[PDB]
Amino acid sequence: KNASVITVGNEILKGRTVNTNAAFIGNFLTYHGYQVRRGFVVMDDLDEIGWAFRVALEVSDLVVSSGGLGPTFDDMTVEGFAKCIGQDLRIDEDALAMIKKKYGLTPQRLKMAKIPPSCRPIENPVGTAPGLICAVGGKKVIILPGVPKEMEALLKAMEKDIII
Amino acid sequence: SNAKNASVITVGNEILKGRTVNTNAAFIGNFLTYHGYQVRRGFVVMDDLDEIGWAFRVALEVSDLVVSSGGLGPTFDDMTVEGFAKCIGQDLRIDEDALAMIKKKYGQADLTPQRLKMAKIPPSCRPIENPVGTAPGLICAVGGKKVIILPGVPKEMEALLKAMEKDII
Repeated sequence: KNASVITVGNEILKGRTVNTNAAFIGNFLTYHGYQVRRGFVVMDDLDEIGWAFRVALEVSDLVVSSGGLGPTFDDMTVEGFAKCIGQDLRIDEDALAMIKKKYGLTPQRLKMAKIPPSCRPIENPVGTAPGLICAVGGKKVIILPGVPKEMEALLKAMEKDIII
Repeated sequence: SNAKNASVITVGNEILKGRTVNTNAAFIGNFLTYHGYQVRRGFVVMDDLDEIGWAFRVALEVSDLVVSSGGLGPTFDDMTVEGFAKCIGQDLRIDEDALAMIKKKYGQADLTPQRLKMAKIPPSCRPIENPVGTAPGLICAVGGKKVIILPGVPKEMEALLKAMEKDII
């Protein structure tokens, strides 16, 4: 199988931060028997993100993204994904319950529970933003936070969804 | 409109596979940012003609300055120049200055095929001297857009990018 990796974040493009997430993702996917075909790095911009998901989906069976998931309005990954697949976001009650725990919540916080119907939320064992696994036809998309420790914990949590 | 937009391309299976981290893309991103560009998209692709061609074409669609590193070197696996030529519709021809540069570096009249091929360039490009390693860089013009094609060895990539800074201002 083929996989593609997406990195969402202006700080990566500007070289403020070395893209360690893409290396961890690529190595994890390669270890599991995937050909990692392409890497896309895009701005926090919902149309740029939508474009990357669309091309990634065309050339692979599995697409993994990191970045653009927090409570900030710079976090546009899920929206970009939803625009790509042509589905509205809905506040998910399961995600909402996850968020509530973490906090004991404003619009920017509530935003983190909004997902397309195509996605299942995966609880974040380290931070706040749930990961997403989505089905787009027979293909799979995994959407991860940008914080390395969260990304790593979540991707390992999702191994059985990855194993070929 | 794409005037202050730049894109970065990294070519190399080992980067995709996460065997090495992409430090070149960080250095290029920071260099371009430092000179007032907006770095719009980053592409990482395999050592593969069609994939390399894809990345350059998309990069050129969204930016007026495109900088690539990787896939320049004395091995058949180093395919970046050829991928670039194919994607702009040009043929490679031996550049005699480039060829002379190379023979001097190797102190040998008789290069292997993989070494000789480092002098093969499309007409839209000029070679840039690599004082550190053996593969020349290339600066190319595609209409009013510019394309800088660099070795993937960080010390060489950084040396050549710095030597090109007056083309970048």
